[PDB]
Amino acid sequence: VNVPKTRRTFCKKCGKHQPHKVTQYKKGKDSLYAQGKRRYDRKQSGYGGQTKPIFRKKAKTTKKIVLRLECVEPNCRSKRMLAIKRCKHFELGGDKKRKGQVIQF
Amino acid sequence: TNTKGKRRGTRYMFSRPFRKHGVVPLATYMRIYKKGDIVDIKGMGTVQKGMPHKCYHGKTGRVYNVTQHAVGIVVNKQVKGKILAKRINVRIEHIKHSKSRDSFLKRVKENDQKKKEAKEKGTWVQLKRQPAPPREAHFVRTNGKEPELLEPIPYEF
Amino acid sequence: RRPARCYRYCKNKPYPKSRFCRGVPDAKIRIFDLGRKKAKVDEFPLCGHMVSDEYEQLSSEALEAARICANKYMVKSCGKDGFHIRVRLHPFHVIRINKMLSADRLQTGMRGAFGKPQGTVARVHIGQVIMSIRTKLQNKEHVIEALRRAKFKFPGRQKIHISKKWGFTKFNADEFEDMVAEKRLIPDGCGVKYIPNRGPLDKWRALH
RNA sequence: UUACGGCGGU
RNA sequence: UGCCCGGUAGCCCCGAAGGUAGAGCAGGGGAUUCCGAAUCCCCGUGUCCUUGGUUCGAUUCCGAGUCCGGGCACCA
RNA sequence: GCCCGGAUAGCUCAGUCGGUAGAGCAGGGGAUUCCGUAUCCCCGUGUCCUUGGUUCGAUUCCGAGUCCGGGCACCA
RNA sequence: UUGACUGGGGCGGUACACCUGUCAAACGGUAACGCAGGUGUCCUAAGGCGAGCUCAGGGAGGACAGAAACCUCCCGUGGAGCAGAAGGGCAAAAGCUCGCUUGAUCUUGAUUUUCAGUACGAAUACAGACCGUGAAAGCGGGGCCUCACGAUCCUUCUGACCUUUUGGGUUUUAAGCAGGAGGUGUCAGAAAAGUUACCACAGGGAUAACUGGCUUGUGGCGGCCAAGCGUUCAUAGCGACGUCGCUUUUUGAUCCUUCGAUGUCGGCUCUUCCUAUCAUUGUGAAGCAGAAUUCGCCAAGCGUUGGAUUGUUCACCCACU
RNA sequence: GGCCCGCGGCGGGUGUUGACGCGAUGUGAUUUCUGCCCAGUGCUCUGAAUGUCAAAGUGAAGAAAUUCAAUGAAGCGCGGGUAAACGGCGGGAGUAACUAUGACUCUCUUAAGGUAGCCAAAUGCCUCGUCAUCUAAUUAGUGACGCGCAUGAAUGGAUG
RNA sequence: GACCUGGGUAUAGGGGCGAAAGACUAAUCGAACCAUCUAGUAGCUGGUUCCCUCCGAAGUUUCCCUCAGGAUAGCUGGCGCUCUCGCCCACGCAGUUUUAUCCGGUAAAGCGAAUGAUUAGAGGUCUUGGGGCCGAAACGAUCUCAACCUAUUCUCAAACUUUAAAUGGGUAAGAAGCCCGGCUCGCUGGCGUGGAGCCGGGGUGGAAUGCGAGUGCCUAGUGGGCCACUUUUGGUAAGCAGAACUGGCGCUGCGGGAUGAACCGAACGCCGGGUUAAGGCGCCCGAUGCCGACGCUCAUCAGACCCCAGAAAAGGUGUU
RNA sequence: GUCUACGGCCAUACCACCCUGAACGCGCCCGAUCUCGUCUGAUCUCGGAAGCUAAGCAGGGUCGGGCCUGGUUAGUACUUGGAUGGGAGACCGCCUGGGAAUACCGGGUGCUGUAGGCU
Ligand SMILES: [Mg+2]
Ligand SMILES: [Mg+2]
Ligand SMILES: [Mg+2]
Ligand SMILES: [Mg+2]
Ligand SMILES: [Mg+2]
Ligand SMILES: [Mg+2]
Ligand SMILES: [Mg+2]
Ligand SMILES: [Mg+2]
Ligand SMILES: [Mg+2]
Ligand SMILES: [Zn+2]
Repeated sequence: VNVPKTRRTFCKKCGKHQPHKVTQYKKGKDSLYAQGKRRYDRKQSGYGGQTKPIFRKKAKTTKKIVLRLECVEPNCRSKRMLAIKRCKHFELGGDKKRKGQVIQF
Repeated sequence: TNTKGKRRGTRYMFSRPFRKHGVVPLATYMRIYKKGDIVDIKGMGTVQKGMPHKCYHGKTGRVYNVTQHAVGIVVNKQVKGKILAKRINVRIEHIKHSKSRDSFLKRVKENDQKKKEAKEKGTWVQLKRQPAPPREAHFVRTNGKEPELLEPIPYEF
Repeated sequence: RRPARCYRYCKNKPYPKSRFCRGVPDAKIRIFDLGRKKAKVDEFPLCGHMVSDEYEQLSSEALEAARICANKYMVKSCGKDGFHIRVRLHPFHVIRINKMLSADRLQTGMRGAFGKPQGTVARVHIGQVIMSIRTKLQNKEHVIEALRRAKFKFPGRQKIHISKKWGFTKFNADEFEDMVAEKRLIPDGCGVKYIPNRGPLDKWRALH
């Protein structure tokens, strides 16, 4: 899967099609002091051991890659998300293929 | 077990019949479907965009909704122990006019007017239809000849 | 090889050698005409069929032993190259074997029970011909005795029928010489090419 | 510092 | 789950940081010896796992995007 | 008494790139030397298991039969 | 704590979620550890539109050039291609080449498919924006269609000049609201290694290890046909290639009875029965001179042993008969 | 101090003890031998050689909660040792003047490739192995043989 | 003698003690005994107490660490309620037919029609593959197998098909229908266009047969099924495993099949008379104790009545 | 009696070969300066009007091949329902109602809509 560096799509902050910067999304730092982390840290304290299920029986090998579309025109600067059907290998700006190659493996 | 897929048992029925392949006749699209037109469903195989399902092919419904390229049809579906008024959006290539009421529409037109012919002429025409009656006592004629004597042929292989 | 009582009466829907089967051995019959195959139409006037009485399966291997039994007999009195035996039904139905214990319960039970191909048989209908020979009209009693010895190698019941046709053709032998004579039939080897009166007129000019 | 062999009969 | 290393001639391995691709092995030849054996020498053998980047060209020099092999963490 | 790879010169064996049947032991003939040993070279010897199919092409691919060895092995 | 399905369980396998052809008995629906296969992807083009073109193949020609290069003409209803498993579809095309593009965007409902007529997923017809393409009609909100995927709780990011942060203000922070993702392949979604011959409990003939019953592949025993064997000569004795049965002394297939129990190998001991006859009685036939043998018939009256090895049934050997 | 008890105490046991002792294992008299492997699993040992690594403390940014950086105990990783520690002791190629085999040579896997002995053994599936002996007759017994399914050295080997 | 024993003493339950057998620890030990928590839990067994009347099942759908169990729909009962017929036309409905009109790819058939298999000869010739000769040599000249093509011919297909049934499936067979007049629209747009909607007016007898319907709530049991026609899958077959349609058994007695779950008749309040069905009528055993009809058959193993309980190929100058 | 433009139904319209074609039309044709597009004015696009029905096109023909339609095949093959029918079975016959397919034989071969012109 190859999806380019730039893209003209709809942004809701003004309501037009206008170009964007598209980059791969990463999950971000799992912050302390969230409500389900403040809850989990007091339940797991004390005696009793592991108190909620730790999942281990993993089956899928890919992820739905999602893209962050940052609106390029100034004083908007408004981001969003967009998904693609899942894939293994993800390139962003890799040399659009021509249909007249001599493949030669 | 049995692969509950859309378009599953239609190896033959979502096909064009034989030597009627290719692109469609254009009077399929120049049909006029109003509300309450009784239409029947026969899904073709060339247009993929609006074929109904393999449960409505060969059934007959009635138009409740008309849009640019399709028609909402309310049909009855036999599910296990009850039948269901179901409403499907079907594109216009997959249907045609049901001629099942069109032999009723003549004998409401030429029945209402023949009713008022008996009011000007004064009779009791009995415009209701009857089934095929038992045959009238007719009279057969063997003029000239005499009947033919036939007999069963012998067995030879 | 199991007895032919097991592989008899037509029970399964017909299962031929195709890209779905791919594991079937060869039939023991591979030649089907064994007299003088080169003969013309008028060289052997009469024919005699053997005809099935019941709807059963005859194995490919039984059809071998029958045609050997008839080709052996007819070189003895009718002589070599004085007849034309043709075995007409071809074995296309593949029978299967559930080859268990491949003395143990150890392989399976009835668990994976769809078997492997094991032979070929021919599904025969009531009134369908099996073998057919054609000879001179002088050798008519040798037709029956050749087919009489052949029917002891088949299961079931067969009747032997001296036909009303001219050889292996489809036209009746009473008017065959009456009607090959003028134009309507032309002989091409061991068969007859019927010519209608509806083609181009040029081939009618090529005739006469 | 390392230097091992040399067919048989004449 | 992020941190920390390593990737080559036909196989092991030299370095190497801004200036060339090198010990041994195997192959092919010579030389040495009266002759073999050992021995010496020479050839041929290289997008360094692959995409870029300043300086001054660039496998390195640089940390990045990649794949193979190994790290200690663990809430759907 | 079910399965996996093999059927090839006198033997034995690899490869039978979908395009020749070629190492090697045994015999033959030379050459070699004073004469022999060993040697070295040349000549012989292939239904490439049987039949059918797949391209100016099949022993070689595909799968049918026959054969030869080599093997899945529960609680009761 | 130690998954389930399962012609007992185990081992194996996935019939555990999904797709195509068949089964399937011409609407739909329809099973088995039934048949033949496939799936956990891949694609910024293989998506969108518009234009131009025609495919596999074959023939006849053309320097090398030959079965296979390229060029040209002719024929060519799809015999090719359309990412892939199949089926359906497709010719100024849905294929092939080229030119612009991002509609593979934003948002509300309705409907179909599975169905309880719930959900996810997939799909359809719209409606409202904003766009692309084309001269335009139009077409397009992913792949020509049928498959390609995932709840709550939690995490994370994004969105509005938003709400709540508890006596009132300001600011961080925290909690909300809306929708993308981080998973549950046992795929409507628990967080999981054995062993027990020291074992235990509640059960189960819904469920194996005996007998019995059905079946008779396999074993055993026969019949028919007769190319050959037998110096000659099919049939004295045999008998290939077939093909038709019987028997339940073998082995299996089955799971009907029995799990609040039918004492489970062999030997010993003893009785009776069957004939598919080894011997003995009476016979018939021989490739029956005698003798010795063989093949049949009425025939179960009467006999059918002694030991070495082995738990053996079985096997094998010695000796008598 | 070692090995242990113990809810608790610097409480108890060995201990009224001290290496000819106490504690923990293995093998099993005598005679005779105890081969080769430190890769794996343990055990152990060492140098601010060094990667990873928690609190507390240090520094920075901030209105503060907090955030971030630095620094780095044991442990693991790395390196050495150890098999009378648990264990392991297979293949493949060449090679002798008949064939066969391989004293010799070279490799892989993974460290090393079963030495001395012993055997159809209470350990050998095939198997009632083969040969000799014992019996008229032996799936028995004994003695030999030995690419031994799957023998073997303190899992002790062989004796007597 | 690492000897045997008395009494005293010490060790106490996840502990003791063991020359080791998981031995012994008060007839109890692979974790004692006693009391309690405690009437511990059980998707698993066994039991579950009066009568009569009326109605009457299900073993299937989907989901579940689901498969001996539940939730869900279906089948059931009870409670009603809204109404319709009471006295030239039924509101309505139907496991039915008719009248039309659609739909479909199975049986069959077909392959001298496509795809895929497949046998045989004939005719023709570009040829190469290989032979036969005129011959130094010459696609100068003359034949054969093959291959190729053409016209035929034998045999087939669950996953092939032009054609294509029978049974089947849908719809329609009027008043909610038909016709006319006008007016709203922000939809559509050459147009008093098109289409929807609203109002008003006019004419009801519109296939056959049968029948009272409509509607809501509450709801138990069930969630192992089994058999037979016919249709079919795996299997050599099975009183075998698994489906389709209908009827049965389970829940059901009775008459016949000697006997019996399911076969054939027929379904059941308590009796009297009459008649029958299936089946029978020598004697058990009611009924041929008819002056029944016509033939076939002799067995030293006769034969004798759906399911159903015993036989094949082959053979007989045995009789017809 | 035909044609052109646009169509409908999509072979009775196709395919192969062969004859005829008045008049208008449709075409072949003749040329690249602009519009445009190519390796190439062949195609496509653009300017023409000296020729020609040679081709396409239109009519007709062929004991034509296909296609369409009807006979035979055939009340056949199958099939609804039924029987204490037959047969060891495999299968068969009857009752009750429906009811095909090829070989073979024959007959056909475009029909029309709106707008416009020739005759
Ligand atoms: Mg009945
Ligand atoms: Mg130009
Ligand atoms: Mg230009
Ligand atoms: Mg021009
Ligand atoms: Mg012309
Ligand atoms: Mg002309
Ligand atoms: Mg014509
Ligand atoms: Mg014709
Ligand atoms: Mg019927
Ligand atoms: Zn913006």
